Amino acid sequence: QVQLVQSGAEVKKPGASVKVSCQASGYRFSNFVIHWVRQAPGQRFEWMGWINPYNGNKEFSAKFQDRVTFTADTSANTAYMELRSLRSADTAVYYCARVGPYSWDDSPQDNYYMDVWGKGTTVIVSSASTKGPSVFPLAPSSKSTSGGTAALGCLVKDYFPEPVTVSWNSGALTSGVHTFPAVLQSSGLYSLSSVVTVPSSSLGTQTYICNVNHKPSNTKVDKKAEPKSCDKTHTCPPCPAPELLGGPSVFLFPPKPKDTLMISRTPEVTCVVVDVSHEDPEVKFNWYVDGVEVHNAKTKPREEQYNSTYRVVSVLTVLHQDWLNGKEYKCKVSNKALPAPIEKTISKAKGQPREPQVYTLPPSRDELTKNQVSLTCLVKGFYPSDIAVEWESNGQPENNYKTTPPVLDSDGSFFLYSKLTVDKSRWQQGNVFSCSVMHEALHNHYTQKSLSLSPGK
Amino acid sequence: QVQLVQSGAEVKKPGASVKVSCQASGYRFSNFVIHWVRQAPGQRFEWMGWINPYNGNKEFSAKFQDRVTFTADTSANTAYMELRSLRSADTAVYYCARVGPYSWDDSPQDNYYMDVWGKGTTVIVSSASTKGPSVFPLAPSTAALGCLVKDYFPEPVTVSWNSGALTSGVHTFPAVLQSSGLYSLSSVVTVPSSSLGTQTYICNVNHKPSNTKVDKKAEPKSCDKCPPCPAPELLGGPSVFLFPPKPKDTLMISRTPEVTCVVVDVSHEDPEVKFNWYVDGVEVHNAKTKPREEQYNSTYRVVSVLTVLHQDWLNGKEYKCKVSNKALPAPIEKTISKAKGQPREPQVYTLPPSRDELTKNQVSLTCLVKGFYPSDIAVEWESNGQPENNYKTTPPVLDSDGSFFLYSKLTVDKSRWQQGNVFSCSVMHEALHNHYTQKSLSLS
Amino acid sequence: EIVLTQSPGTLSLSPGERATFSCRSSHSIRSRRVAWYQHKPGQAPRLVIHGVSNRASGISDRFSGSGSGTDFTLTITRVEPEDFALYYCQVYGASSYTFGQGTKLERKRTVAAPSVFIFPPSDEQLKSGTASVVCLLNNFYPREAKVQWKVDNALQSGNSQESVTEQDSKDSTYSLSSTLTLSKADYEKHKVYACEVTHQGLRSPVTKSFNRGEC
Amino acid sequence: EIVLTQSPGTLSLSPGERATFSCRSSHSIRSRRVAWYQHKPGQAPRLVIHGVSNRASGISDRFSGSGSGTDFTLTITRVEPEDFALYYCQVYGASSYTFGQGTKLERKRTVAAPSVFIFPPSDEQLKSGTASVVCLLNNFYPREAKVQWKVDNALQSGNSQESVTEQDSKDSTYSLSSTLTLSKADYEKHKVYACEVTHQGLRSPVTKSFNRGEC
Repeated sequence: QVQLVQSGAEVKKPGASVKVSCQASGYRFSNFVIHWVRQAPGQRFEWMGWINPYNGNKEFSAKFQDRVTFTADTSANTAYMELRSLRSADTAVYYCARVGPYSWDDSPQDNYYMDVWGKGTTVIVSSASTKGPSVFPLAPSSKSTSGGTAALGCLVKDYFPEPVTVSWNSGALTSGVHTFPAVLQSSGLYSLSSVVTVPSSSLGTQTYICNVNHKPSNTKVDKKAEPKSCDKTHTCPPCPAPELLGGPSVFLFPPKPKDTLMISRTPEVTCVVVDVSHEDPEVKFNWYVDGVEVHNAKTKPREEQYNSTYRVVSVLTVLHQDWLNGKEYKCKVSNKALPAPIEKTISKAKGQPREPQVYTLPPSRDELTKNQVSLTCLVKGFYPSDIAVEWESNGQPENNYKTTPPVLDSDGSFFLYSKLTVDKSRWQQGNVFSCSVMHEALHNHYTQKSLSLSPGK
Repeated sequence: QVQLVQSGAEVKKPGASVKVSCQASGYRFSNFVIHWVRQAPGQRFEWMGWINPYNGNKEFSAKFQDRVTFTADTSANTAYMELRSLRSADTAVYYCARVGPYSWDDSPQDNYYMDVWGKGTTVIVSSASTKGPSVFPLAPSTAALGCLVKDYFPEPVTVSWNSGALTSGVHTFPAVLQSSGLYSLSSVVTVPSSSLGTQTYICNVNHKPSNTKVDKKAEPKSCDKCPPCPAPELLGGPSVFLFPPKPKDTLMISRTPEVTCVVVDVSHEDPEVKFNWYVDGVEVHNAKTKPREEQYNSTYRVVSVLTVLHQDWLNGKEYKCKVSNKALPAPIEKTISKAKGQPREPQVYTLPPSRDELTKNQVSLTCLVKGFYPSDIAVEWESNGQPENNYKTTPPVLDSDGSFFLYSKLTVDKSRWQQGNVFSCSVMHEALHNHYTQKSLSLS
Repeated sequence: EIVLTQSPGTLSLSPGERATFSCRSSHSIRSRRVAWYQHKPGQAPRLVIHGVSNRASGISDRFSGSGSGTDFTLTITRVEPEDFALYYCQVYGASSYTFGQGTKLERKRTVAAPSVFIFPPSDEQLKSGTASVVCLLNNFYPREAKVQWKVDNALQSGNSQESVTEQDSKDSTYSLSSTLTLSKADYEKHKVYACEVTHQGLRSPVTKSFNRGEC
Repeated sequence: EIVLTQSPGTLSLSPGERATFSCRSSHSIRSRRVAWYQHKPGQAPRLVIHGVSNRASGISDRFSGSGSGTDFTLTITRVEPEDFALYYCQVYGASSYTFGQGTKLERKRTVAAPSVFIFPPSDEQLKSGTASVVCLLNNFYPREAKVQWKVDNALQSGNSQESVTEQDSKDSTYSLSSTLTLSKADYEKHKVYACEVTHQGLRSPVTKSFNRGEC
């Protein structure tokens, strides 16, 4: 278990002096000699000398005799190496090794070869005071994929003394990584570069941040190597929203006719708001029924508009009795960007009711040559215009139909037409179609008229 | 022509003195007294006194009876005003005014009002001295960019843009007197933000009194050197509405189709409106405007009517109406044309009265018209070669396949129906063969 | 002695409208020696009426003068585009020459909101030892406005000067320019600068601003 | 003095192959005091052979050194995976301690062309005054590769520095990263910035480039 342990790395300046230790064990310390060999960057190993623990006898290399001091301490089992007047060139790893076993058949010094070494101790000798690493991105540009991938990395330039550790994505990214060995600059600062190849596609999708470390200056840095944006302050200025209105504006809407007449549905009065600047998006509504306020309202979330405006809406599901009686509703809205509180009122269209006459009309003979025919429903004589027209057959609702809007007639009442389109076959198969009309001036607010091919078939 | 011309502007220092001249013309100089009136900035006109060229007589204002001297040279048709011991308060425009004619039935001095005035000579009194202006531009951040002419003396200062090239939008503001005894004026000019980087803007400030002349570039700041679809403004003033021709007019040779441009909310303040029409870009001058109409809500309605050629319209030519009003920042433009899209020929179907309706005194004859495009169409009812009266047609309505349909309802006494009379539903649409088709309807 | 008071201070009318100018006197003018003058900025004053009611040569029959004792009136039956200008009454003759303060007949148009802008002091000026921040209000109407500077959220005062142009011949609108004067010393002491504008065509007082610095 | 010249510079073979290291000295070594050492990055050199031909304790009989006079050898019967390292020779004793320059036993693998990527100076870095132009050569083999820079087709030199990685543990390839360094002044006085790469796997010099500020 013959082992040799040396001191730790050290960093001196041009003129200082270093003293490295060398402690052994596993063998008789004063029964062997200790050599001292260094190896500077790019240089061959250099033997400096040797000292003998048993009698302190030491031989020096012509190149270090005048500057080295081999001093042993048998009590501690440690050999010391001391170099002084250290200049730059003296930078290197200084090892200490023990001679080999003095065999029987060998002559004096035949065993003086480096038998067991130590891990050496690095010694940097320069006039560069500690500094912090620089983190610059080696980002990929939009080059040609052709038949390959992309590469990006980090540059750790101008620091002292080394080392430095680099990782990508807090130890998540390892494969493909290549941290290059430091390079001492004419400035006396080490340079470094860590790179990684990754699929070209992932560029815009994956996040790559290299973690840089440099303990000597207790510095840490994490930079996101992001692909250089191909945009040079691409022209198109900040703060793109308008402002030439007496604040936002309000518009109110009444419930749908059928809803007010038929029970299956509940009345809904909508209050919409637009032109709600982004500087003041907060909106508040208030509801007054004939003056008497109520909070049973519900406000749907806000949405964004094309030209930088919002669409806030408050739907106050009102009641049949209220609406039909002529109850007056009011939606008051106030916004900070608005000078005055905008409030609007809504209520059922009043007027002397007139009972609608419903008439179904079969297809014209000429249209019978087509594959689809028109079943017509005429509704006339009604007032007010609020009405609902629906079509059904065999207990089910037809789909394909369109009703004209109410049209003012010669006498002040309204009339309209609803057109149901159905395949000629259904008409000829004798199916019975019926037009349902829902209006306030109808008994039970409901009436029906049927239509079907003359008896025949 | 009575001419009262006075001498150039003066610039004196406190305690100094000034003497203004006034040369009369077009009348017998010595037949009218000459008044001297001044007006200091922000002050009322001050009468200083008058002199009678005839006899050399003079009258003074108690306020100026000590330091003013009225002299006149009969031979030189000129009067002079000499004010000494000038203070700061003596800075004002000094006027020279002549009395009116005197007639036998005037009482002495009834004509001593100021009949004819001079343009006035401006006299500035201060301690400061001639200084050059400091041109410090007002770079952009429509956007407006301008210059700043600071600390100068004495007035005036001439600022120009691009050597008189840029006029519209330029606002050279009146100067202000800084407590330092120097003036500071600022001229601006709102310019289309679209030329912030394509145009070169420089003001040409000149200060003849000091012989200064500095030109300075007014270019944007270095913060950046892509138009989606910006939205128009609305200063709340006139509003234009361009209407298409009556469909019937576009299909009959005996009718004359016209596109109508209506301008509403035309202020009583500025009712004059200018109309500019364009057919596919080319301007036309056949339009005709109608007399303005007073609206119940205190505004005006102005209508311009441009007749069009049947074929021009049916072939899809665009009609542009350009409205201009003093209250309008920029004139409003509106364009219209017949709808685009495959023409589709209409189907015409007549439907007799529902059996149930036959119990009433009046029945409904129905004309279903469907499958057509554009929606422009004209529907009529006739009988025995004569046009019926009592019918209403619903507006066109969009059907499931993209074309339109409509119904027309003719009302007649159950009598006429029962008697077997024949009625016809006439339809005029561009997509019909020969643009016209009919469908009869009768009992039995 | 005599003091003449004109009212109203300003008349805002439209071509075709009726203009009535009032001139009140502290004394009764039995001499009936009252005159009315028209004055267009930059031009020589014109005599419109003399002897309280006699029109001056070349004056439109549209102008008429009346009054007696202590009250005198100038009236224009139907205003014409070139009738807009200052109008002054006056008593003259026999050491009694005094003028009224003036009534401004300005052209009335529909309210027009001003386009408020705010400029930063040119760098070249800062290094000099002074700093000027100008807030421009463009093409508005009526004449009166209210520009209140806000120095880094503060009701500034007494160091800014206004200046208004004459109603535009075309659009009939005014444009104001308030200049904020402060040394670079005080200039480089606060972060942001504001300029509030209270016009009539603005229910919500607008305040355009810029953050002191670079861009 | 004694000079030891090792051969070959680099010895690349696949596991299982026979390895022979040469070490020639300027002088004969009759003392037979020749030793061989193995060295691995970061670890402590290890004695393999001593006295010309004597395995050190713990050395597989795979190793064996012979030679005499002026030429000495070291051979591995069959190369194992853990053998790939640096091998030095030296003469020791009697104040004659000198080492060889070392022979590198690397991993033999198929020829591989380098993937060359180039990166322009970072926007930030340009703030200081220095420009760092990097040029990568990814996972190539063998090691010998030439890198030339051309700023405006101007063959640069003496302003760049290289660096290389230890033979890849997995695919036995190397990667080099040259660095062009100029002043922000030079970088902004040229346009074309290329990095020419010549390799045993590239039929022709590969040139990856870019131009002064151009995405």
